[PDB]
Amino acid sequence: HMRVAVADVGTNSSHLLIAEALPGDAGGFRVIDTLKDRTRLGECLDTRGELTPEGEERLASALTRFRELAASAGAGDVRVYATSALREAPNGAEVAERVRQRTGLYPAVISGVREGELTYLGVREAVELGPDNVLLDLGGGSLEFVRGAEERAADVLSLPLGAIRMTRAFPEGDGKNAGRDVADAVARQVRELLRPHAGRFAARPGTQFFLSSGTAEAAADAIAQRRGGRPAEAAGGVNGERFTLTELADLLAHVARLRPAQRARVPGLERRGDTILAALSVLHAALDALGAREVTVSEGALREGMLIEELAQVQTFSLALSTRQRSVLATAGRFGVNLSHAGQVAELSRELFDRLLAAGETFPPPARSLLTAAAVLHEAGQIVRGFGPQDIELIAQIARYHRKSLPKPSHPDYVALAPADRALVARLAGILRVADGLDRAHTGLARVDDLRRQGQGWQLRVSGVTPLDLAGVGEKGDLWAREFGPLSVQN
Ligand SMILES: [Mg+2]
Repeated sequence: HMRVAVADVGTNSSHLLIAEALPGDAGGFRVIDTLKDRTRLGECLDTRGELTPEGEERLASALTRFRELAASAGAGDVRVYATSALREAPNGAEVAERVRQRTGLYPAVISGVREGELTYLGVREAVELGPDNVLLDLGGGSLEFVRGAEERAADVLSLPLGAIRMTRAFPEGDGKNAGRDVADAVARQVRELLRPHAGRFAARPGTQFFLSSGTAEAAADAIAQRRGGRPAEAAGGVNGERFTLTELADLLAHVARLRPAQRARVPGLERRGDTILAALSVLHAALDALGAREVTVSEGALREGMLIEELAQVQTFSLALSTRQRSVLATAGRFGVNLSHAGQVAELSRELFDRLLAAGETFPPPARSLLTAAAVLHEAGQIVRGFGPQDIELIAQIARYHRKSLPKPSHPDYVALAPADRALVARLAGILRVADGLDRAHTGLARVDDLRRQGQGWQLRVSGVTPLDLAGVGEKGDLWAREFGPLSVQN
């Protein structure tokens, strides 16, 4: 069964999940392995918010450990999403490309809203959600608020209220009440930024509140040990633990009275003494402003959401395919290709093909089928079932197109298709290269919004793309330009 590796790069730490899909095409997975790396990019940002070469080194090291664990488990490629620290760094795009060059993995920045939607799915995989749920996810950089029902987020708000960010924003003095003063000021900042949107996430009869990520997990462990319990490692973690806003307030008042070095010795807060005071003030102030009385902590988060969405995309693509095209996908899988990438390239290829047809481009009847198959097979190294021998030669020549044919036209075994077929191969290859460029970062997120004639050329509007995707289209769209005319890409 399919083995998949997903990872997220946050502000305090990075996380990897390796899992195997469950039989029945039902969108489920079994966990194989998990890893956390204390990357702490938020402590590697200069005054303008740029990630330093030290943070780049810590990023590359995390992604190298991740890539080795995935390879060690047969997972193959690792999809990597990145949140607040890379998102906000003026040099974020340049840093992500440099890290790809050093590790092979590309940390693709996602929006706060998509971060929230995916985190909620991970929470859904770990704890019991009801008809009306509010999730708070506090990281080092940002705080997401998410409201939804039993299956997915309906509303997401992202605010710059992260724990690292707030610790650095409100430097602590050395007085007796210096801790309380930090806690009060952080809470005022929380209310100031949350007041205009709080109604969207406020408690109503029956609302359940949930918390994810490291601060909340540390708070749950520390609160349970204050109730008389053992360290969270017994009971298998803190997943599904509940605590009250009163227990949180009491933990916060205790932390506030201690100096930073004593905070590291509070049970359950041992690995978070430096940011924990501001982090607990954020959670208390935000929950209090929404009227929450009790929370449930979830160990599921962003990486579990990425896995669900990836399996969902793959299995939805596979389900709607014809029997013949499904056998191509199974063949490609046996060739060890990445099925998430192949499905996305084929869906993007169909989208571009269909718009060209709408704008009056002419194609022969089997063109869409040939393009789909070559899109699924494009990364099979072995090959450079419902298809006749001509169609399979066409597919192979589309999948491995080059301007200089590896075998010279005079070389024995050179395969010279008829002129109409030569023309078809290049046009469809030109589409396939543009689609491949749109999933260069392996995010599965790109979408075609519009494709229109622009003089003797074309204008393409896309969403869900990274800087790496946009550059891929520029580099690989030369063939499109030679066959369809100049192509400009937007958004
Ligand atoms: Mg590709």
